[PDB]
Amino acid sequence: GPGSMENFQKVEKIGEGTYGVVYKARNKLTGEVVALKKIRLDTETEGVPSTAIREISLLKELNHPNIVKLLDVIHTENKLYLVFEFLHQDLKKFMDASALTGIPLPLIKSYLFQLLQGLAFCHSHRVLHRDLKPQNLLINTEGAIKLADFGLARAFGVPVRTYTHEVVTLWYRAPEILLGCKYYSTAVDIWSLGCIFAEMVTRRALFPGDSEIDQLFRIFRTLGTPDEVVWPGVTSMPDYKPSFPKWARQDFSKVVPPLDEDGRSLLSQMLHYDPNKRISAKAALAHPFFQDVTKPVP
Amino acid sequence: GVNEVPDYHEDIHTYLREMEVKCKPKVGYMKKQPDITNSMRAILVDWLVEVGEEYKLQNETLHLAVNYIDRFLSSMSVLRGKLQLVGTAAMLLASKFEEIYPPEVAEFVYITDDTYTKKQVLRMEHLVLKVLAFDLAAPTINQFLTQYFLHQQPANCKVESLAMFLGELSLIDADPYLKYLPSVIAAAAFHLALYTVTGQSWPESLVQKTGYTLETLKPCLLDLHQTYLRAPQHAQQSIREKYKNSKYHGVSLLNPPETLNV
Ligand SMILES: OCc1cc(Br)ccn1
Ligand SMILES: OCc1cc(Br)ccn1
Ligand SMILES: OCc1cc(Br)ccn1
Ligand SMILES: OCc1cc(Br)ccn1
Ligand SMILES: OCc1cc(Br)ccn1
Ligand SMILES: OCc1cc(Br)ccn1
Ligand SMILES: OCc1cc(Br)ccn1
Repeated sequence: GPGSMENFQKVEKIGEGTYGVVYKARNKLTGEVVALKKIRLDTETEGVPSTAIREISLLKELNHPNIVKLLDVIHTENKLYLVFEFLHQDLKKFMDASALTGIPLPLIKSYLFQLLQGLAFCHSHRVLHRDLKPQNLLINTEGAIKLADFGLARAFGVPVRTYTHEVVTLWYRAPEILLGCKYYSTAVDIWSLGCIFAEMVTRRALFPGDSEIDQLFRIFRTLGTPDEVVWPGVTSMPDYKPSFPKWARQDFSKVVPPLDEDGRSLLSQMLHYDPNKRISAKAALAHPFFQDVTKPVP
Repeated sequence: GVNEVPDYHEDIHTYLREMEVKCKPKVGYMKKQPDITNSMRAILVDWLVEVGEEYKLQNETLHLAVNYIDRFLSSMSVLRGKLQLVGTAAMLLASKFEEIYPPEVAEFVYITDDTYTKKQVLRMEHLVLKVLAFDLAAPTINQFLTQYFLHQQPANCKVESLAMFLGELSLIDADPYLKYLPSVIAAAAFHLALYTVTGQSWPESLVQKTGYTLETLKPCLLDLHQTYLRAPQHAQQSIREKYKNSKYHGVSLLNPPETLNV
């Protein structure tokens, strides 16, 4: 629409997605730096991929400071280019390259606060993200962090229907998905932010399982094996098995020892078994953990 | 009730209300279509209903496809010979957006009896995408209905199924239904289903949520009540056949009420 590839100057590759490569480019008329996600259709036999149709349609309508902006979509000849705003790095690269002595608590607190704002905006616009992980969270030089990669995202209805199973990168996947539940909702995105919260503190994933059952087991060893009291219905869930080992819930202060009381409170509510009890992004913004929050720079 | 998003249902409803006004087709685009008519559109929609039941597609997918078609026909003149190609690409787009397991393109070609080619379906897919500017996350009658259903005291499956049938019946007849918003047809449908099954009326709780009263719904409700009375006679019968099935509690077999007391 408002643009053609004549006006972009490629700068360097910055990444790779399921359907192509991402470049950093420069608008030669305005100066603006962007990310071009190329999607090829010439080498597509089922027309425009469903991932791109969702990514584009859903991002069009999510205008918010903590959701990366789709600036444009260009259909050249046999090709489809998504123009996105440019951010310098993702959260995973930052915890790995500049958080050796750690991420300072103000910056964790600022980032989690912004993530919750973005996700609340998603959920208020009937959109599940379904792949929140540090790789998919983009940071700028001004202290902003933004949800990105909406390729697995989905417009939901109220109430929710059965959607695609086995969504969410495994380390970030909620128990209700692992147990094969008929329905999942906005709480699966909170579970992911919960894992991410912990990961920002430690710089290591909280539950790095190598299979569905190993993931469950790791969750259960940390938070205790759930039962009917903590999670009504759990024992009747499709992939629940009675033979599941029954691990005791360890004291939460031992799960992320550097975390203060408010942090632990918030984290515990993000990682509640029961999706009904699990805190929403909207309610989380008011949690005392954020009482003193600011927006400092990377 | 996290499956019913208690913390977000209002935000969502408000947003869908905003989006239905922005995604609305032009009432009476058919007058400005030289070569096609409401009656042709009715044939296409009825076909899309059968395609959906054959491939066991969601109701939402049907609703979206009709939405795409109506909006597309609002800016593009289409010869009668190409009307089915448009509908086919609409159904493919809606299926890729809403279906866990969409049919393959080759299956969309197959259902058109090789009237069109794989190349034609795909080029039209691109055209519809361009004309709609990828604005595909459109509110449907169905999205409103499912929220209205949360206000039943208590839930009744015959009520739910009858509402979806009536809302579906509306999709066939651009005249009059193009003049109503999805949220209003869903309200009329829900009240009529409720009145028919249980004798009850549009709840006060839905007055609170929507702002609509039986007064604001009356015009649409008079039309829907006729559509319902006359449905055994309509030229298009695919929805009635579909709603004979147990999956939908056989609701098309229920007798419509003779009067509304409205
Ligand atoms: O300019 C045309 C366009 C822009 C966006 Br953002 C999405 C789809 N189409
Ligand atoms: O001219 C084609 C093109 C491709 C990329 Br990626 C960036 C700019 N221009
Ligand atoms: O890796 C995909 C991507 C990167 C940036 Br920077 C912006 C949008 N999408
Ligand atoms: O793959 C190992 C495993 C163990 C149990 Br108990 C249940 C399912 N799978
Ligand atoms: O009744 C005329 C007609 C309708 C359709 Br749909 C396709 C071809 N001809
Ligand atoms: O392939 C079945 C069919 C669809 C339409 Br639209 C018109 C006639 N026949
Ligand atoms: O397809 C969009 C639509 C259809 C009807 Br019938 C009424 C309002 N909007």
